[PDB]
Amino acid sequence: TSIMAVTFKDGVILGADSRTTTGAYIANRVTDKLTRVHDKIWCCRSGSAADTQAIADIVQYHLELYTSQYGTPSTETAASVFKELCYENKDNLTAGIIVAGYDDKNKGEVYTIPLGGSVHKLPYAIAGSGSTFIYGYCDKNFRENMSKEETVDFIKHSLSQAIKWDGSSGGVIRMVVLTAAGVERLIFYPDEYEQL
Amino acid sequence: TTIVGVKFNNGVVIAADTRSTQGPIVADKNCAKLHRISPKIWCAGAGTAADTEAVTQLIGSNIELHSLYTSREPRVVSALQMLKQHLFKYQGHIGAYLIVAGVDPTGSHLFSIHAHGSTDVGYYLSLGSGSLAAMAVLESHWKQDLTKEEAIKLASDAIQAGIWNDLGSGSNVDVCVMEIGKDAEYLRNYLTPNVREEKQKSYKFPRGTTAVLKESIVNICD
Amino acid sequence: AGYDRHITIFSPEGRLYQVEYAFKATNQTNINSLAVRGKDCTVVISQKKVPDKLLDPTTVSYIFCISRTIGMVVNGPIPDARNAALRAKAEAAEFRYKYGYDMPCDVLAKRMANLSQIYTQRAYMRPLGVILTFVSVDEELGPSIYKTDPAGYYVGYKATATGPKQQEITTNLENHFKKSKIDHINEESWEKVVEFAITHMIDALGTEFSKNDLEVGVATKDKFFTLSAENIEERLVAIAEQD
Amino acid sequence: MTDRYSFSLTTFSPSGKLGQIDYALTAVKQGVTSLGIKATNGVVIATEKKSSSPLAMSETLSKVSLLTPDIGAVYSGMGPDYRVLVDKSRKVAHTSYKRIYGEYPPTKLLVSEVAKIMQEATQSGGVRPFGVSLLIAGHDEFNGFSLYQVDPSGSYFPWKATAIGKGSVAAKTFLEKRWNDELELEDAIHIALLTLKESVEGEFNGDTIELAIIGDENPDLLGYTGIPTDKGPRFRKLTSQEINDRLEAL
Amino acid sequence: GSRRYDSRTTIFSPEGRLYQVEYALESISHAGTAIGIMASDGIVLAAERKVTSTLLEQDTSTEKLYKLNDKIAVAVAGLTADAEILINTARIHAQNYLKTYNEDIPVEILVRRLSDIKQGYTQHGGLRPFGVSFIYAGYDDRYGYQLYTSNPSGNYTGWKAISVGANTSAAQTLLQMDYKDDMKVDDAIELALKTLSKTTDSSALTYDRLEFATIRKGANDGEVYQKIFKPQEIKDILVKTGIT
Amino acid sequence: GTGYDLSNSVFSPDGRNFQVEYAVKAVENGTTSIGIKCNDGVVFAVEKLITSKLLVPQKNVKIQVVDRHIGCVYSGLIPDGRHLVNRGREEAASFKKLYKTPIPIPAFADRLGQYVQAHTLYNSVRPFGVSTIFGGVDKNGAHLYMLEPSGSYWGYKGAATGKGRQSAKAELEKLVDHHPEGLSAREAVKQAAKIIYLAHEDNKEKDFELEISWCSLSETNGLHKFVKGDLLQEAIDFAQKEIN
Amino acid sequence: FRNNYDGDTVTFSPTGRLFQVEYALEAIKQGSVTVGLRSNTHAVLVALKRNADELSSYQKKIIKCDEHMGLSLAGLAPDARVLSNYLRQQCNYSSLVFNRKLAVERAGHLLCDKAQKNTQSYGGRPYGVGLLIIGYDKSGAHLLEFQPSGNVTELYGTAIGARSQGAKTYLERTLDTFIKIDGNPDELIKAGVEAISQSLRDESLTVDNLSIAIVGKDTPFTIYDGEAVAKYI
Amino acid sequence: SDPSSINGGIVVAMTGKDCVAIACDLRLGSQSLGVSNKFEKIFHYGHVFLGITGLATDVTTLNEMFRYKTNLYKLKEERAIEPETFTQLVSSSLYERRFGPYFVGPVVAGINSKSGKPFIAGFDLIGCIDEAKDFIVSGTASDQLFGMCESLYEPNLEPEDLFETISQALLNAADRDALSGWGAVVYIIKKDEVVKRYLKMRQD
Ligand SMILES: *[C@@H](CS(C)(=O)=O)[C@H](Cc1ccc(CN)cc1)NC(=O)[C@H](CC(C)C)NC(=O)[C@H](CC(C)C)NC(=O)[C@H](Cc1ccccc1)N=[N+]=[N-]
Repeated sequence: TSIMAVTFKDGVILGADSRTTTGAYIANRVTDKLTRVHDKIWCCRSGSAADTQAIADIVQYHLELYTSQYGTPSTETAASVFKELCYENKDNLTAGIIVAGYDDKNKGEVYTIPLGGSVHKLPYAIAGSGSTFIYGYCDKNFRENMSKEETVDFIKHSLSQAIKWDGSSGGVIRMVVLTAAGVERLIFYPDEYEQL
Repeated sequence: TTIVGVKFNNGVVIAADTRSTQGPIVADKNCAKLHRISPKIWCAGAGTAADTEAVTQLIGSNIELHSLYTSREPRVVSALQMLKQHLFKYQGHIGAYLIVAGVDPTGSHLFSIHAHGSTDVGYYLSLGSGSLAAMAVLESHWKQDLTKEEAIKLASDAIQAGIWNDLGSGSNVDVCVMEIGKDAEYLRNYLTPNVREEKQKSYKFPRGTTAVLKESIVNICD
Repeated sequence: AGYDRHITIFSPEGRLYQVEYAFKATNQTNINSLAVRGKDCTVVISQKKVPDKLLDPTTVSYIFCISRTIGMVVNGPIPDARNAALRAKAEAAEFRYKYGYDMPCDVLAKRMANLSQIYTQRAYMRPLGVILTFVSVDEELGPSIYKTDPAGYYVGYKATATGPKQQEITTNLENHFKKSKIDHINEESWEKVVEFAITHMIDALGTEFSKNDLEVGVATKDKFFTLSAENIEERLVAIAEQD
Repeated sequence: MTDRYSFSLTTFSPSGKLGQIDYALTAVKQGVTSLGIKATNGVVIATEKKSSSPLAMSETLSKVSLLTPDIGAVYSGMGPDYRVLVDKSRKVAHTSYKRIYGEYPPTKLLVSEVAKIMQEATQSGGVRPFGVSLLIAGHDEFNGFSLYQVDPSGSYFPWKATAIGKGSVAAKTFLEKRWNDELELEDAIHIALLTLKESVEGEFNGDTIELAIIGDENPDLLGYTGIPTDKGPRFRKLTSQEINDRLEAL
Repeated sequence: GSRRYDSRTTIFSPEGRLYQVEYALESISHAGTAIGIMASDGIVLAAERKVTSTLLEQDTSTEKLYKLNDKIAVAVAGLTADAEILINTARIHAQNYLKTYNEDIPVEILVRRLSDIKQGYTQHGGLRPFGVSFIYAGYDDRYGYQLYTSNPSGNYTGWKAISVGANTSAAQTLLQMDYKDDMKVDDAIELALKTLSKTTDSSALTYDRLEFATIRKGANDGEVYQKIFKPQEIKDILVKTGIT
Repeated sequence: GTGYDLSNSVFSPDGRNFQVEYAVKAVENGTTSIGIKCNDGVVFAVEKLITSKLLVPQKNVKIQVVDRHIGCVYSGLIPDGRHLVNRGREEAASFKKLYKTPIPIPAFADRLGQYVQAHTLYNSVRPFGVSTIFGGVDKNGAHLYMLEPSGSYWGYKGAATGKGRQSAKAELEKLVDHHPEGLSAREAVKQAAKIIYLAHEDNKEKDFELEISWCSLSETNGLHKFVKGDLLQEAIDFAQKEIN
Repeated sequence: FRNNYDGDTVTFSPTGRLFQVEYALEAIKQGSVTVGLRSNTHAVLVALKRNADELSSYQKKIIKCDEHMGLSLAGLAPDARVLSNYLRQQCNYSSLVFNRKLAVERAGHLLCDKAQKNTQSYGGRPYGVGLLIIGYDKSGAHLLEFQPSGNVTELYGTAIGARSQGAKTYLERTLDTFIKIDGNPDELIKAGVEAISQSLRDESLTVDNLSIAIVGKDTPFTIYDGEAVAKYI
Repeated sequence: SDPSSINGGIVVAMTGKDCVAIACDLRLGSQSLGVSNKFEKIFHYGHVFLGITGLATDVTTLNEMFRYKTNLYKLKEERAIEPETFTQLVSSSLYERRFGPYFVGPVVAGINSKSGKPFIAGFDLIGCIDEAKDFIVSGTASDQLFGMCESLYEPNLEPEDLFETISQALLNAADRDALSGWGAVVYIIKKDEVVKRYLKMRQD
């Protein structure tokens, strides 16, 4: 698994591979790891598929009930609900979740939640088994307030290297763009990103 | 076990083998692995057979009650959500690996559920001990926009691959076709390529071969 | 013996007085509301009355956004209205989590009516003195109006009205559908369906409205929303350029 | 908070009468007339759809409900009390039977389960009895066709033909004249429409009348093909058109 | 609070009586008459059906005579729904005993347990008592043929011949007049039919208004057999006894 | 008949809850308290009836803080008001624990509203004998609310409850008409002092103490703070000047 | 009127009164008189103990809650035991968990909230005792008056019980005098003895009749009885 | 260690022409030590027969449980239970103890009273239904029984011929198992009559 979320000039873009493995076998090569919890709040899932799917479903339930009573929640609020489930059930969960959402006032925000259940607000975050191989690359190539074109290229080049070295990662590169304009789905095929 | 699921242009088809085993010993040579959750939502089981049977019947019972409460046709997403939340609750101890398919007012669906609660969505799926043999055929012959007849042929070829190449699978091929506009057709023993040849000798014993000590008539009527 | 009118037990006549008095509490607000179905939309109009000058008009509301798709207008006291609103929102979120799809308008109506039935049978829970009208564009049934009462009774409507002057609005709508022969308002845009509902509100009640006198809720495909004072003002200008 | 009504709300009076049951039966008598007739090859249950408003859609309110694919029910009295009993009857058919024996309960046992729920509403603390009487019609392999009447007390008795509600006294007398042990299903439906006409004041058509039958298996209503043992539900609700066709031969 | 509406079902009267028990017995005194008679070679259970119509299905009907065990049966007088609650628990207790000891439950133990449940609603709970009176007909290898009766108070007694329900005073006088210790079952069947026919509030005693059951140890078997009489079997015995 | 006013959850023939209306009488008997919504905050003020010279001045604080941005003031049964604030403090802490952000004022208003409404549903509980004026600054502007014993609450430009609510509401209505652009936080503190002094004529027999609190975006950083020292005396002098 | 609405505490009257609370307040006026008063350094409780017979003991009125806090009772003694025991636990909780001496103001808030819970729920009765809590915390000396209604008020001086108005009128007049008695415990006690004597009518305060307690700047809460109060008579 | 190998024993069921047969051994043991030669493993409730293998304490318990349940069934339904219905009853009862199972291998045999159709069914310890048309085997010599039945069995055997088939399948399978044998009993079940026969076999 190789997942990342990067904030930029117009908002935030989430990126992920499509490989879920049971050992050396690829059970699904077209997996969608970019999960919606709210209209303009999305998450990246890593670790146990059963754990991350159950957590994301509970958060989506909480934010829907939040919207019915108090209106549109903030990205920090959505990260807090994720954190509350991850921290309180830390002994039984294996979940690495990056929360990324767009606000009109706060622009783009990224919150990473590692295994322990802590919250970390960052300009960009990388997680998963394949992220270890791109720590050096992402730190040297990341700039703040990049354009949509630049950010897509940054994530596309980073995840391509993460897929190249990590066996647990592979398939297609999926992207979700979060701006004031709306929500955009992007997909990049092996024949494109492998030769970057 | 070997079970598959293939989506076509106007619906979804699921297929299975008919071999039930107790370790290396075949218990049932012709068992039904294609179960029914609701009239138009069918399920294929893999792993612990008692777990797959009971989890299908429990959700199937609750789906029927939900259908009568809402006055609506059962949805595949409902069966999927109720199965995954039940399986996640037991931390994977209920060893039920299922391929769930069906048609509803929203369209045709195909999902796969694992014992721990994780779910997947695709156009072609396979589970069981012959999952890899079946997937190999699916990855070689699958194309987008298949016809009903092409989907049945592809799913049947995938099960055959599991029958011939996997030891945990054999005997017959069971198929269930679910089209959007029509009733679901369950094809029990769609193919029978494993008929046991006529025995070389009849082993009918002559009457009086077995030694008997005592004989009595059992009372059944109260 | 005379406590049959105090708790929810049967009277010698086979009646339940506490349920009957709960019906009488629904008209305490002196507010009239109507619901109509369009070609692909559902609209609710409700009277907005702000007597005290010290009140914030933006906080005075009897129309609630239950979910993304479902909206609810209430006839009765506001404390009992918000009690039913919070519960309906909780039931809507739970249904989606458990069954994977958005709760239909008629299903939520049945659920709230079943809860009202419990207060009719069990002694310790008093009935809520409110009438709830649920509106949405269902993904299977289309435009829908479903109304629940303190008795636990619920049914679907082509169009409905609730309040002290309910009968005047009801007969006004009845006569229109006898004339049009159809069970809905044959109009493409929701704006004109809102215009229809306001026009027939004026004709039945015999009273003119300003932008602050009305409260409008519109339900469309995959969304329910409420109109602002300026959105109603635009709707009131259009009906004025006809009479 | 907390239910402090732990005592019975229905108690024995000096005369030996259970007041709340008697008053619940009074509420049934005020309700719209519903009837049931058992034929040789089926059972029919019918009622009037008393529309509270012409703006209200009568289709969205079903007074006749399916309990199991072979068992149906109709009522007279309080609508809301019936709806919750149907939900409980459908669930108890699964929890107390189907999840144990892999098959649907026989008519007599499901009726016995419904009667138990209604009995508890008479004795348990802080509740009133159900203000409804039910007519449950069904079929099972070993008993054939049967019809039962369940009262607010929880008492149930089998019927060849009966009616409950407003003009139940006048309807039962008419049913006694027309019923015989050689009636076919179509004959029973014909008598049902004749008996219900006397109770109906206003319009008498397929839109104002609700009728359902327990007869032959319906393979077209099963939803699937392949299993020979599964032949479809015996419960079938007649459409507005199916009623109107039989009203012309009245 | 809720104290206002409390009827207080479990309180003593100034005379030392239990209001709800007394009123529940008053309720049963209007229900159909049930008679049990013990003979030397068996027990006879007879019951009169309260309220009958022409369209009432009798073949599938069972309101007063219930089977608890293969050796024990009951006659019901009072609320039919309240009876079935107690009848179900009695069937469970009988099976619990059989699972524990691998023997059929002695008649008295089953009667006492049901009577203790009836007693419970008399002392605690704040709930109304069961408006039901039972007549227990049963057999065990200790006392042989046994006939018991239990009422809402939770009190049970043994009998040679007993009647519960309507017109008990009239029925008990008729039974005490014609009963002898050396009676046969066929004589006891006749006595039960004669006593009911004389205490009937209706015009004539017909088969469609009767429920009949006998518990006999068949001489050509050696085991106890229960026989709940069918509508035709009641119709036959009604003619033979001289009632027609 | 009668007796509909004895139990809490009971509806009267005219669809009224008398026990709730009886709780309103306890509020009307209580001390007068007000709330003024200004251009970027809210100002709370309360009368403090000095019973005797033995009462230590500036000690018996009536106005209470919920979280760090909400201020609460109530009229009637003081212990009932404290119970409601305790619930609100738990309710605010529960919101912040799960959602990180401090609870919005309209969100907090419903939480108290649902809790007070709950005490009108059962006969085992008594309705609150307090009308609570509360509010503060959140994500989008300032809010002012007044909660009734029935559970009913609304948003207010100016709120008043207690002994001299009529005199206060009259003075609050004068401000809304003369200031359509919006009163300032500095002016609202001075004006709140005047309204309390003018509404004190309904209780002019006893001497009183003035207590003011405010929560403004520019003045107190959106945090609830008590008016103390020079600003308090400045407000007292402004009121004592315009009382004559 | 009153008879229909005084059955339980859960019921309001048409005028908006709670009669079961008001009846509980009547239990205080039946009880023996006790006086509380303070300065800027010390706080004193002077309590008149009541005997049943001349052979009976004079029942104790003052209870120690902590080394810096205590209270005097008027009304039902077992109700005072429950409330003082609760206050003992709250003072103990603050010292064990926070290493902090519980504020006298906060102690009054806790007694207010506990008494309130008995006035809103069915089945419960209001406490039938009035309490006068004295204490020396980080903000100096304090005196509080507790009422069964839940109302707690901070005061310079006060008296509760039978004929307590006589002592209360005295303290309201002597206000400017006893507030300045700083650094002298003996003069503050004598001011309380002069206060409690204003409520006397039946007898004169004797040796085994008088009960005095004091807490202050360098004085832990100590109760004086019998021989120790002889120099104040 | 294995609760299915402490006591030993085997059960086999076979279908014929309008008839079913169920057979079991009589051995009750404690590891290597033989305890009893009278422990019958086949029970009946009405016309439905049930053979149970595995842990003997559970064999006795389940028999007492199903006697308990079929008796209450007969009182409510007013009829005897059918083999198909009883099969589902066993299945649901065993799964009720999913995470604390009875260490058993139940076998249902009988003929439907209404249709006259022969019926046999098998279960694992947690209630999975094995519904075969030919034969059902269970016990410590299940592998031996599978080999015997697969070879000797032929469809539509007459009651007299089916007896010879099931008896020889049981006897030769038990002789290859150390924990099985010590006498045997065969039931021949027909629509009208049921014959019980004790077999003469090795006692080692
Ligand atoms: C194929 C699954 S696989 C693991 O990929 O080979 C079949 C699936 C199947 C599904 C539904 C039906 C219809 N009822 C039949 C078959 N699975 C099996 O054959 C399993 C394989 C296991 C997981 C190794 N076998 C069984 O379930 C058998 C059932 C027989 C008696 C019909 N039972 C078992 O093996 C039990 C496992 C177990 C052991 C201890 C505790 C709980 C369970 N053992 N036994 N007996």
